[PDB]
Parts: sequence; structure tokens; C-alpha cells
Amino acid sequence: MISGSVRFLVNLESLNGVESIGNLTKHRTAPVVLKTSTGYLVRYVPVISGEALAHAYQASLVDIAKKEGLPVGSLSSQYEFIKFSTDEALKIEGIKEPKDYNDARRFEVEVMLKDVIADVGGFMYAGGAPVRRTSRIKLGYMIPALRGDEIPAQLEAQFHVRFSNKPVAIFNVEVSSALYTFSFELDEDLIAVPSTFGEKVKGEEELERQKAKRVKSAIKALYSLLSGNFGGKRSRFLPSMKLMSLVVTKTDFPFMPEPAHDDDYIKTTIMRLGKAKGVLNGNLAKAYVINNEGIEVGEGVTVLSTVEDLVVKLEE
Amino acid sequence: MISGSVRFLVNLESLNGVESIGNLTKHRTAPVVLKTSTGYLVRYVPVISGEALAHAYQASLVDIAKKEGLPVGSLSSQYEFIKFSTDEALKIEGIKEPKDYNDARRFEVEVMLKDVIADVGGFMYAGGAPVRRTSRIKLGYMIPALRGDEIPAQLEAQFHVRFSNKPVAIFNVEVSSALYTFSFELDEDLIAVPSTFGEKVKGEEELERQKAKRVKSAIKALYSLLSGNFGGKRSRFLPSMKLMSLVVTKTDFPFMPEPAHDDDYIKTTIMRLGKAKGVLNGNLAKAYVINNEGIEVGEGVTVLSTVEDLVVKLEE
Amino acid sequence: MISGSVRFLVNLESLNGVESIGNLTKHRTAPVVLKTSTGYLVRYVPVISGEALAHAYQASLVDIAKKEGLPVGSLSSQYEFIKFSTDEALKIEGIKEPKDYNDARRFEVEVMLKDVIADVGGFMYAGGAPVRRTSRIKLGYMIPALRGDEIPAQLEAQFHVRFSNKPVAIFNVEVSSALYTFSFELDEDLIAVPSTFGEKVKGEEELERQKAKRVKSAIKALYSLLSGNFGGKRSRFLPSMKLMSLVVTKTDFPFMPEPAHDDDYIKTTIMRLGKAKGVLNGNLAKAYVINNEGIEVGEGVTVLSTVEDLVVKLEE
Amino acid sequence: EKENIIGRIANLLAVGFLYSESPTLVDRFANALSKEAVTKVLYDVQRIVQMGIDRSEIATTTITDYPAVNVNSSGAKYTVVGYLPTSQDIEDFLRMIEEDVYYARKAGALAMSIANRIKLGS
Amino acid sequence: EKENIIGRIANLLAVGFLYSESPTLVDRFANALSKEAVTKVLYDVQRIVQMGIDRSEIATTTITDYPAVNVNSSGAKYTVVGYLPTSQDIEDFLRMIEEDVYYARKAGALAMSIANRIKLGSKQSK
Amino acid sequence: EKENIIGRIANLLAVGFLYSESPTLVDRFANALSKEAVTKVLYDVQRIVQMGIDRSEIATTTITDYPAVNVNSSGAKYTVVGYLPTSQDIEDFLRMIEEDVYYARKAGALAMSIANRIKLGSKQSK
Amino acid sequence: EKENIIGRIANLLAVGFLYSESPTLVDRFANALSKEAVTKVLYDVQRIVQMGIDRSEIATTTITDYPAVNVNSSGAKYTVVGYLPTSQDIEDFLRMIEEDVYYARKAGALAMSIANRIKLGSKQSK
Amino acid sequence: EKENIIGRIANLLAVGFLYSESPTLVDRFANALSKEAVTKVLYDVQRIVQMGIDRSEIATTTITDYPAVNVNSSGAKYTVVGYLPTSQDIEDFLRMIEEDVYYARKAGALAMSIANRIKLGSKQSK
Repeated sequence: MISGSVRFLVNLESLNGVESIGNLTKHRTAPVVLKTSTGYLVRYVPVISGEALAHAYQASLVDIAKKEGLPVGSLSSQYEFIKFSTDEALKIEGIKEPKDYNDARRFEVEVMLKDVIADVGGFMYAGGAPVRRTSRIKLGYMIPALRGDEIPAQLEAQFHVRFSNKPVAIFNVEVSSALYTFSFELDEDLIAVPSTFGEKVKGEEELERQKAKRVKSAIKALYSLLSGNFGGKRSRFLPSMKLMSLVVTKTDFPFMPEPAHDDDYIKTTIMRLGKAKGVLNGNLAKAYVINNEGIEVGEGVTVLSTVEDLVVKLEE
Repeated sequence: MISGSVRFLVNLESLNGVESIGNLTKHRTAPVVLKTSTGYLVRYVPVISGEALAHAYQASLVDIAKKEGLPVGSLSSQYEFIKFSTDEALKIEGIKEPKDYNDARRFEVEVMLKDVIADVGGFMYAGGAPVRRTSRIKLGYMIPALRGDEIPAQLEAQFHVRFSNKPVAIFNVEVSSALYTFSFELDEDLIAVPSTFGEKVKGEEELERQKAKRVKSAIKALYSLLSGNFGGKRSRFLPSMKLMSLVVTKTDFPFMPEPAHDDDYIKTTIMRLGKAKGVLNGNLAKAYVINNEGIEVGEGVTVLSTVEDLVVKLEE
Repeated sequence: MISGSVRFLVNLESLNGVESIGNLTKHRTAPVVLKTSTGYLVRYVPVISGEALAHAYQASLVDIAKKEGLPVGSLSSQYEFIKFSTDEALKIEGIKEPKDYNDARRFEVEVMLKDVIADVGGFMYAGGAPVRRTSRIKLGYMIPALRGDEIPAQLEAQFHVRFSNKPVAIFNVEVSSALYTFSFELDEDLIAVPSTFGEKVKGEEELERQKAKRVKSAIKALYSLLSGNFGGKRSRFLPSMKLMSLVVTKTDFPFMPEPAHDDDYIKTTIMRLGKAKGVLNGNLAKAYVINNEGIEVGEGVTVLSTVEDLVVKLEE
Repeated sequence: EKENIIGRIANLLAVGFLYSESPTLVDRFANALSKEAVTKVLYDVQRIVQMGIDRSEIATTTITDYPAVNVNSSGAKYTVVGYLPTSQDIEDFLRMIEEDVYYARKAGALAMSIANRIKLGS
Repeated sequence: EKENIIGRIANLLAVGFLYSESPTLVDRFANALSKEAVTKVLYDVQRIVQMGIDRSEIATTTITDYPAVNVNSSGAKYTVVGYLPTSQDIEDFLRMIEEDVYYARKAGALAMSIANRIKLGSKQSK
Repeated sequence: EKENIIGRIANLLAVGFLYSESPTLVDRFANALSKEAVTKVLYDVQRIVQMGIDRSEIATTTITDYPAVNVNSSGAKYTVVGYLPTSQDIEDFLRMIEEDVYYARKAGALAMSIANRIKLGSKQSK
Repeated sequence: EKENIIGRIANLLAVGFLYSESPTLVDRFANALSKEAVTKVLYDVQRIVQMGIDRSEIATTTITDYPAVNVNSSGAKYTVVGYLPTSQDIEDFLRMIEEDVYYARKAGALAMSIANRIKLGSKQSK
Repeated sequence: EKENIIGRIANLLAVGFLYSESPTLVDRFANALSKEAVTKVLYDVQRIVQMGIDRSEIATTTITDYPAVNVNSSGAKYTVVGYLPTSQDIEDFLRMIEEDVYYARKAGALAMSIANRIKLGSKQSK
């Protein structure tokens, strides 16, 4: 598996809006409790949800896959990720509905062969005989680090006007600048593998042949997320991102690194990686670290310089 | 794609304004998070919105299109970019509103064959069948470089009086001086190409014929932004601008150059461009650098002298 | 268009004033960001506002128009440029306020056939139907050259007493000495042309008849600015001025000469003018250079001796 | 005493709104997410009130006796019942905001209620 | 002690405002985004107070006893209750500004409150 | 040590101001934009202090013990608490000014605070 | 090495001032706008020091060991700590003056600081 | 080469001063306003040096090796380090004086520095 913890720095940004009130567009904020000598203080801090990141990842995967000739669904070629959910969705693509429970696996395989996004991204079909597929990529909310006794995040309102020669033209937009941190998980080993018990159905050999290409495309799609191609309002409010710290772990057993909310979170995750490999009888355990803020790292880690080298090493 | 990072030095400046208090005209200010040897700090710094840059670019594009014979909308002929948002604009121009979803493409084409501004900068129509078109040019806020521990920016107020022979006439104006940096990105491979999915509609042949001229005009329009023809209050507060550093990258794959915050942001972006071309299976990657401050550049990089040469090279 | 860059050397100067503290009269000062071999620094330097230059230019234009028989407004006949902002000015001059938007053009013409100052320097009327006209001459603050690591400017205070036979009379005056530089722009292709969009209104024939005389007067009015007839406190603090370098460019397309901050700013602007004419598909580009400090100029450039020759050449 | 401070801040915001005829400062106060936004509004509203005091268009009075503030926005005469905040009330209110920005929303809601009731009666 | 320093700076700004009849220095102080703007106002307000001291129009007093500053301006008499800042208060305040310019806004808001209350009371008595 | 140097320069400026009864040198120092203006004031103030030393109107003393400078001017007696700058303090201060003229404004603000407090106390006792 | 040269020139000016009891040469040096004025003072001060050497009223010594110059004037004894300039220091200093007359002002400011500190200490002991 | 000529000149003036025990020729040289005064001193100092040579009281030597001139006067022994001027140095120096009499002041200042350092060292020994 692959696990990652990344720290970001963003300035003058508005990517995830919320319900508009009056003539105002508001940012998404969450409450946090901060400890002080006097007591506790409740503060509202901007956040970015985990659905926009998934949408960006799926769009990038579609763009990469259509170049290599991998199958792509009709409604997924258009950036409309409804997926094979209801009968109307299946009618356009041309897939017969599952007959009963015993045939369910077959249906999955057919879907698994007619759309790559339904495989890596996962799909759910509601009906008499539902079929499930959990996503192979797991993403979390983007929340700035609660480090020390100060929250490095702000949120202000900006006033904008449109010019007209015959007045009879005013709006407000919320902008923010924070220090974000987020973590993610991916399981390249389970790609191109069905997730339903039963007997093998004709057509699995194609999946076995396409496993390597699907894994390569799924790994490649992480470059867009790690480069900052997510969110909205990029036409006039294009942000300014930058990479500070990054830890990526590749193992053969479940594992995750520590959250990047403290100033020393690489030494802890390295020690925990060693301890977990000691108990779970693992064989492969590798850690890649990119450091730009000059925090302590440790020993026994390969140090990279960019994100492209990380992707190359992960693919190798 | 064409992606650029530009650094400017401006003194005694006031091009962007906000709401006024009393007899004082205020300059736009935003919070920024900056890293120092003691940690992270939050500061308030004057900034310039990207909407002014977009307006200047669109006005220059209007002028170029009118000079070269390309069609220009009736409302867009006057410098009022309401585009086709409201029903009054549609009535003035004389375009029927879309009936259902299947007709939306037709409406888009009708909008796209009359005004180049709608084609390049995108547009929105809200109603029973909403129509969207994302802008093909992306800009951002103009922020001074966050280099070192001291921000190279300053803001102050100035005193002015109006003469009168019969007193019964005093105001204040905010003036700033800074070293600004900003980045931009425009996709010329999607100019004069419909975005709404559907069937073929008569009139696309004219768009295919005019695609080359539209792309040439869009490329030419960047000269105003790269020269310094933007902002307001130029009648009595004409600023002093001087180019210091410029990086332009032409690629066939998505890419984003490093922000102009660190002194070494050309070598890094060139190395990242090379590695990204290697890893993403590209077929074209070119870089142009204009340097006037004697900072490190690298090896095997084309060096220009002015901006007109860059525009000519991009056109060719 | 006519765009110019001028360098002056002034000693023992006080033409612009600000609020006074105690018995001290202060000189206007502004912050500037300057680049040295050690990086970037912020300094406080005396400056001169551009509003004084605009007032001097408008007064000279009033004198020339009165001498040549062109109409001059009643309030503008006295050196009080309130123009037509308030209702009292309209009542004094005797012009009816606009009724609706469609009448605005008429009002503009009525303002434009009575005072050349409103035509050239623009004007504003605020009310139910606001009317705007941007100035056709653009100036900026007068800043000393930011060349090298040392700013060639100095400011000090001087002591003065008033004599009296019965003591019961002491003041201080700020005096500066510097090498100032400033740039100006004037588009003569829009003089005597209405700016508000609308239908034809009787009275434009007179404007077409007087267009040549208005353009000639506007060109002639620049002699006062290029000679040194501006600023206050000239009765007892007459400054010593001496021209050092001047560049003037006449083009049919937008262009901006380099600021007079570097020793080599004539060759650069000539090369940029040639390349801009090549790239922008122009049809006219002429340059005039006055040099008295023996710096590099270039080749194929007309060289003048005084300013009157330049004015005559521009008129012809 | 916290409610009395909030009430006096609400009176200041209501006086500033009635005198300026602009809701913008009350909107900024009620939407504040930081001490910066609250403190900026507290200055700007007091600066508006200071101009009204210098013009003699804002004056303290008593009305049947309750303390009140008379506001003239021209012929539009308004009377806000209550005291304006003291320097100590502003300082104690800023300390309350440093603990919880909710108190700015509470003061904004009260200020808008005062202004609306007075505008309806007028 | 930080609040006492801010309060003494606010008293200095209020005395300078009441004596000069100009809000311009308090406006500059409350809008400051740099140590330069704050330090310039701290000089200019003390220079105004110095002229009032030399003219005997600004004097320290006690009032029922609390320390106070009497200010005479244009035939109006004002009394600000409290101390003026020491040289150490100015230096410690400048160090607070070098950490966070917020303290200039806090002092400006307090100074304007002091001046407004005194001006309102003086107009009511007239 | 930078603050101690600035404080000793401020004491020199305050002594020169109280002895000369003129703010002109402190005004020039606090408004300086070049090393030339700062250095000229440092000479001129020390030249004024030198005359006061030769006349025995400026003398070093201790006061309850803290180092102090007694200044006699026009029949007024003033006492500034602290040391005057050394030649090394002047040289290190000029090096600080060659890096950032801000330190002249800081010293001027401190000097005016010292002088104002002493003048206020002397007027109250009279 | 430039600072060491300036410091040795300042010691020469301070010795000449303390021996002659006249500031006139230091005033001329610190106000110099030409190499002529600087060079004339460098001669005249060395000519005064030469008379003090011939009278045995100026002598080099060590003091606890630091190099020093003892000066006897009008029954007062002064000790300046440091070296006097060499012929090479005068020549290198004149080359510095031919580039920038600022160095004469720097040396004059240091010389006056040395002399003032010594005069203050001598008056206090009396 | 101009500095080498001026230095050799200094050395001649310093040797003449140490041998004659009179500053009068160096005073005349450093105060010269005409080529006449300079040329007269160049003759008179060389005439004094010629007498010292004929008496074997002035001799060229090497000292640890640097060229030097030993001078015996009134039982004192002095050593000036360097060369005496050649006939070409005198001619080239007179041409420099015809352009600018400043070079006579420069040579006089150097000569007095050489003589003062040697006299100080001789008085200290013993």
C-alpha cells in the first residue's frame, strides 16, 4: 500500500464555497477549541472538503486514461461522475441489470470492464440486488495545522463592483490564507481485483492483462493532487500554493503516518513504521521524505527534491 | 499551454481601490502568512485584484479584434463586459434563449460566432437551461514577494486640497510602493472549440476557419498585461513600472511554474519542466527567460531582451 | 500618441508643501523601494505631486486659448479648475443639468463647446445621470532617479526670523535638492471627440472645425511643463533647473518609454519602439532625443538642441 | 454587566447606522470571524459618531427620565434610548471578543433591531 | 503591564488630539501597518504636546486624587484622567508593535474614546 | 547592547536639548534620511555638551546610586539619569545607521521623552 | 584596517586638542569639504604635537598593557589610550579623503568623543 | 611613481630636519604657495644634507634588508628608512609642483610624520 502526509502553504485563496446569503459568497469553516492559560477559546477556521479532491483526482485519471486507450464510460467521458447508479445511467451505456444475487459478481465484472473510473473510484448500484465497490483511494479533509498556541489562518471579505453606463453591480467574496495539511491512502495491490465472492466468470483474463496499466494510471493520477490542481474559482482567484513537508510510505501491510499537526511528525512515523513491521511480520517498508521547512527528519530515509521523483520511485 | 511568472517593481502606486471612510480613499489590503527564522507570522499587505487585469486584457483583445476584422459583440463593443448573463443583453444583441438542454449547444455556437470575448473569457447564462463556459485565461491576485523576514512593501496616506476663492475641499489618498509578483496561464488548444457536449451543429466550419486568427489575437492580447497597461487612477497617479524577471513555458501537458517568491525560481522550474516532460510522456516543452537582475538562470536556456520578442516567438 | 520621459536637476527647492507642525513647513516625502547589491531596501525620499504639474499645464492652456480666441469657461477664466462638478458651477455658467441617460451626450457637448479645459483635462458630473470624461493628458509623481546604491537627494531645514522693533517671529522652511525624473503621455487623436456613446447631436460640426486649433493649443501647452514653470513658493525660493535628458516618442499605437532611472534608457526604448512597431502592425513611429550629459543614445536617431525645436516639430 | 456592555455597543452601532444611513458597518460586525474585523468596525463607527458630534447632529439627551442619543440625518430625527459605551466598555467588549466573537453577532442583532424599530416609527 | 502601557499611549494620543483639534495623528496611528508609521506618530504627537507644555497650555495635575493632564485649546478646557507614557513605555510599546501592529489599533481606539467622551461633556456644559 | 547604545545616544540628545533649550538638533536627528544628517547632529550636540562641560554647567554625577548628568541652563537645573555615549557607542551607532536609519528615529523619540518628562517635572515644582 | 587608521587619526586630533586646549583644528577637520582643509589640519595638529614632544609634555607610554599617550597641559594631566598614526596611516587616510571627505567627519567625531570623556573624568576627580 | 617621488622627497626633508634639528625648511615647504618657495627649500635642504655627507654624519645604509639613511646629530643617532630622491625625482617633483603646489604639502606632511616617529622612539629609548 501507499500512505502519504503532506503540508501545504496557500495564500489569497477561495476554492471551496458554501451556500450564498444575500449577495455574499462564503467560505467553508469548522470550529476548533484552543487551550489557553486562562481557559478555552472556540475559533472558526477555514477548511476544504474531501469531495473536491476526489473530483479532481477522478478528472485527472480520466484525462490520463483516455490517452492510453483504456476503456472509459460514456457519461464519465463527460465530466459527470454519476456512475452506474440507476437504470437511466445503465440505459445510456448499454448494460443489462443484474438478475439475482448469484449473478451479482458477473454484473460487477461487466461494469468493471466498461469503465475504469467505476473500478478505481468505486460505484454503488441501488435496486433489488445492490452491488458495492469501495474506493481504492481515500482522502481526508484539508485543515490547517493546530500547532503551538496560534492558528495560522485568516478569512476576510472583499468587495467587488461591475461597471455599467446606465446604473439602475455589487458582490462580496471571502478570501483566506492558511497553512494546510492533509493525508491520503491508496492500495495499488487491490486494483483490477473483483470484490465479491463466488466462482470466476469469463472475462477476468482481460482484467489480469490490464492490471498493470490500471495500476500505473492510478499512481500517475496522484501527481495532479500533489501539484495543486483542485478546487474552483481559479479563473479570477487563482491561488499560490507551495510544498513544505512530505512523507510517503510504501509497505506490504496496513499502515498510516502521523497527522502533520505537530512540528515533529516524521521521526514518530518512522519509529512507528519500524515497530509495526516488527509485529505484523512485514517484508517491504520504504519511506521517502521531502523537507523544505528544515524540521528534524531522522535516519534511514531517502531524501528527494521534487514530486516527480516520488512518482517515478513509486511506479518503479 | 502557456504558463508565465512575472516580477514587477512599482513605486508610488494606487491602481486598485476599496470602500472609502470619511475623506480617505483606501488601498486594497489582504492577509499573508510568511515564514521567518522564528516560525510563521501573519501580516497585512496591499494587493491588487486580478479582475482589473482581466478587464485590461479583455479591452485589449476587443481593440485587436476590431482592428483585425474579427466579430465583436454589440454590448462588448463598448467597454462593458456584461456578456450574455441577463435577458436584457440577449434582447439587445438579438439571440433567442435556449429552449431545452438539447438546444444548448446551438445557443453556445450562436454566442461564439458573434463575440470573441465570450469565446476566450467564457460566459454564463442562468435560466431553465443554464449554459456555462470557463475562461481560457487564468490570472490571480498580485502579491509582493514573501522573501526573507522583511516584506518589501509600504503604504501611506497623502494630503490634498482643492483651491477656491470663497471658502465655505480636503481629501486624502493612499499610496503604496512594492515589488509585485504574479503568474498567469492560458490554454490556446481549446480556443474556438465548443465545450458543451452534443451533436454537430451548422456553423462550426466558420469557427474552424477563424481558429487561427482567434488564437493569434489571444496571444497578442497578452502584450498589454506584460507591459503594464492596467489599473485605475492613471490620470494623476501614473505609476513607475520596471520589469525584473519573467519566465514563460510552452507545453503540451499541464504544468505550473514556481511562484516568484524565492530568488531561485528559474532553475527549479526548468528542472521540474524537464522531469515532468520525462514522466508524463510529453512531446513539447520550451522555456523562455528574461532576466534583468543578474540572478541564477541555468544552462541551455533561451535568453531574450524585451517582451515584444517573446510575443513574436510565441506567435511564430 | 505622444509619450515622453524627462530628467531634471534641481537645487535648493521647495515647490510642494504638506501639513505643518509648529513653526516648521514640511516637504512632501514618500517611500521608495530600491535595489542594491545586498538586496532590496525601503527609503523615504522627497517627492513632488503631479497635481501641481496638471494645474500649471491647465493654466498655460487657458492662457493660450484666451490668446488664440478659443472659448474659455467663466469659472475657468479665473484660475479655479472646479470645472462642472457641482450644481453651483452649472448655475454660474448657465447649463441645464441632464434629464436622463439619453440626454447625457447633449450635456457633454454643451460642456465641450464652452471650455477647452473640460475637453482636454476631462470632467465629472455626479447626480441622477452621472457624466464622465477621462483626461487626455496623463502625468505622475516626480521621483528622483533610483540609480546605484545611493539616492542623489537631500533634505534639510532652514531658519528664518522676522524683524521687529518691539519684540513680544521665527519660522523654519524645508529645502531639498535632487535629480528628478518624470514621464508624461498625451493622446491627441481623441481631442475634440465626444466620448459618451449615443446618437448624433447638433453642434459636432463646430467641434470638427475647431479640432485642429484645439490639438495645436494642447501641443503648445506642453512648453510650460517642459520648461519648468510649475510649483509654488517661487517668490522667495526660486529654484535652479537644468534639463539633462529628454526622450519623446510619437506613435499610432500604445507605447510606454522606459523610466529615467537607469543611465541607459534611450537605446532600450528605441529598440523596444522598433520591435513594438514590428509586432503590433503599426504605421508610424518617430523618436526625438535631447542629450546634454553625454550618455549612450544609439544610431539613426534625430538629435535636437532645445525644447522649442521639439515643440515646433511636434506641431508640424 | 456583559449584557449591559453588549447593549451599549449595540446602541453605538445603531446610532452610527441611523446617522450614516448605511448597514455596512453592522453587517461587517455581525459577520466578524476575528478580533481585527470587530476592532476595525468599533473604530469606524466611533469615527462616524465623532463627525456627528462635531456637526452637532449627534447629541446626548434625556427623554421621559431615560438617557438617550438624538441623531439628525437631516430632517430625519431619530432618538436611540440608552447610553453609548465608555472606553472601559470597548476594552471589556474587546476582551469578550478575544474569548468569543459571538458577542459581536449578538451586538449586531440588537443594533439592527434598535435601528429597524426607530426607522419603522419614523 | 501591557494594558497600562497601551492606556498611557492612548492618553498621549487623546491629549495631542484635544490640543491640536486634529484627528489626523490618531487616524494614522489606528491605520498603521508598519513600525515606521507608528513611530512617526509617536514623535509628532509628543512634539505637539511639547509645544503645549512650553506654552503652559498642557500641564500635569491631580483631580478628585487621580493623576490628570489639563489641556487648554482655543479657549476650551479639557482634563484627561491618567498618566502620560514614560520613555520606557514608548520603548516597550515600540517592541510590542515590532511583534504585532494590533496594539497601535487598540491604543488608537482607546484614545478616540477618551477624546469623544471629553468633547461630548464639554459641548453639553456649553 | 544595541538598546543600551540607543539609550546612551538618547541621553546625549536630551542633555544637548535641555542645555541649548532648542529642539532643532533632535528634530534633525529624528527626521534624518542619510548618515550625513545623523553624523552632523552627533557632532553638533557633542559640541554643545563640550561648551557646557567647559563652563561647568554640564557635569557627571551619581544620584540615589545611579549615574546621572546634571545640566544647568538659564537658571533651571535638570538631571538626566544614565550614561553619555562612549566613542565606541558613537561608532557602533553610526554602523547601525549605515544599516538602518530607523535607529536615529528610535533615539530621537527616546530623547524627546526624557526631555519632556524633565521639563514637565521642573514646571510643576515651580 | 580603515577603522584602525580613522581611530589613530582621531587619537592624534584628541592629543592635539587636549594639549592646545583649542577645538579649532577639530572643528576645521569635521567641517572639511576639500582635501586641502583636511591636509592643512593634519599638518597643524602634528606641528602642535611636535612642540609637545620637544617640551617632553607629550610622550608615548603603556598603561594597565595598552599603548597610550600622556599629555601635560596647563598643569592638567591627560592620558589618551591608543597609538598615534604612522606616515603610512596619514597617506592612506589622505587617499580615503580623496575618495570621500566623510572619513574626516568620522575621525573628528571620534576625536571629540575621546577629548570630552577625558575632560569630564579630569573635572570629576578635581 | 608620483607617490614614490613624493615619498623620496619626504625622506630628504626628514633627513634635513633631523640633521639640522630645525623644522624651518619643512614649515617653508608645507606652507609654499609658489614654485619659488619649493625650489628654494629643495636647494637649502640638499645643501644641509651635503654638509652632513662631507662630515660623514649622513650616510646611506641597509637595515634589516631595506635601504636607509643614518643621521648623526648632536650625539643623537637617527635612521630614516627609504631612498633619497634622484636628480630625476627632483625634476619630476618640480614639474608636479608647476601643475599643483599641493604635492609640496603632501611631502611636508610625510616628512614631519617620519621625523616625529623617529624623535618619539629616540626619547623613549633609555
